[PDB]
Amino acid sequence: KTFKQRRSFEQRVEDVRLIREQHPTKIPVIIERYKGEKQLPVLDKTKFLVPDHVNMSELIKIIRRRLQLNANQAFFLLVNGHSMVSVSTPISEVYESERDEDGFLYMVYASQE
Amino acid sequence: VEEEWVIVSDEEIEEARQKAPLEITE
Repeated sequence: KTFKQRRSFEQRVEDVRLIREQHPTKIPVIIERYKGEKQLPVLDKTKFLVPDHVNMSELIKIIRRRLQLNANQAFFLLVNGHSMVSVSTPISEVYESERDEDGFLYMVYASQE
Repeated sequence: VEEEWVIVSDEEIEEARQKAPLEITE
């Protein structure tokens, strides 16, 4: 069961609101493993508060380092589980166009496109 | 009560900004 599956919409709307009261600048990002992934390590945490000046490239490096991937290992971060957005895009721009109706930004990571 | 939310730190952002490959917007 994913975060969307185990937390009601109404509760998630409230979560976003609680987060923004404490962190008016940060982008709330849900980062989950693709359900068919068997190769990448499992990230220990799923909920990330990301400064609004970070770009996708920087976020990708941050997650790869947290997974302690070697430079040779493959890693993709799919926004909304499908959209491949340019790695140069600032996260605030990703948030503005790809955020969910509940106000969270959803990503899935895997070894494939 | 335990923290739910990882605050991505300035240290890890700066480590990622100091690694190639560097992406340039505009």
